[PDB]
Amino acid sequence: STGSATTTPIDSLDDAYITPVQIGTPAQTLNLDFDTGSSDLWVFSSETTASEVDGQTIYTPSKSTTAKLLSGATWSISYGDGSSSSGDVYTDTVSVGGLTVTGQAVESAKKVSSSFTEDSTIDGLLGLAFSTLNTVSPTQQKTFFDNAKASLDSPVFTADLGYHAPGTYNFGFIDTTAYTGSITYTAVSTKQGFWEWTSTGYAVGSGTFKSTSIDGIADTGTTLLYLPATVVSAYWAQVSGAKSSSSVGGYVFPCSATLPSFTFGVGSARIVIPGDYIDFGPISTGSSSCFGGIQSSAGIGINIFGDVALKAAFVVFNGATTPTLGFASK
Ligand SMILES: N=C(N)c1ccc(C(F)(F)F)cc1
Repeated sequence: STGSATTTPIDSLDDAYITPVQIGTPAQTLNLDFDTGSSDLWVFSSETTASEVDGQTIYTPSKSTTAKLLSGATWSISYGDGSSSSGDVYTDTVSVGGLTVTGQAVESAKKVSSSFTEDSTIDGLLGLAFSTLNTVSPTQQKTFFDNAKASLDSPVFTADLGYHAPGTYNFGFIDTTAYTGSITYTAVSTKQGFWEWTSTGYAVGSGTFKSTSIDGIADTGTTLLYLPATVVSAYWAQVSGAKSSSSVGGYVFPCSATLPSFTFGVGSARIVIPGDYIDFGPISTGSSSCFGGIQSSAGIGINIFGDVALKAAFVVFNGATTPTLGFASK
């Protein structure tokens, strides 16, 4: 089997991407944030505290003839930004782009933090990291990909995120028309539960490539590119007037600037992030200070190849017995 679904930016900045997901019988379609940095499929629901729902589409298990309470199971998760959610668990039928999994754990939110409430465009998360990160207790649950894998034509999914435009998530096949050149594969460590790999270096603009190992995760659920402070300083030093602002929370730059590209290495291959992908717009409405798309990972504890990097590539998440990651230009 295979599946193919379009993913759509939630706003004009590509702050996140949503993909429609069918849950239950008859189907309930929710727009979920596919997150290769976590491993829970959770949804706004008829169980979510009413005052914490503001425009989201909710899953109502009682309206689904295939929903079953997973008795005794609960979940609770925290994300990079301090946001969180928690609740109880149902199993139900879940389909993504024509690919169906029966018996999928659907984590129903009883509680969500304010940042979720405040974002009406995201109805929940669909985690695509390794199932060892799943938070369900006392019986950990498998991700949608994990459950689907044995039915797939090939045990892979691909992320093809757009810059200010829709893109695609495919399951079970590699669309050889969606990229240019060849795919370069690179080793993955699953020891922290992430799609963790080592970039071979970077370049800023038209500058020379610096060969240096940069360990980090391929994370569709993180907006920005978070790299070591040395690398980030070298990038922003090429932008007149750019500065790290402790009050804003990172590097800012004049909105009048033309940003340089940023290149990262994948083995002997190179992925070029155009400068415009690194512009996250005014820090506040009407400001002439703009927020940068490359930020320091110092204090996070890990480097994160988030959407700013991934959207410059066609990315293969290869879930074979020894997982690997592939990157191609497009
Ligand atoms: N995409 C995610 N859900 C995510 C959240 C937190 C981190 C960490 F805190 F570890 F950096 C990394 C990834």
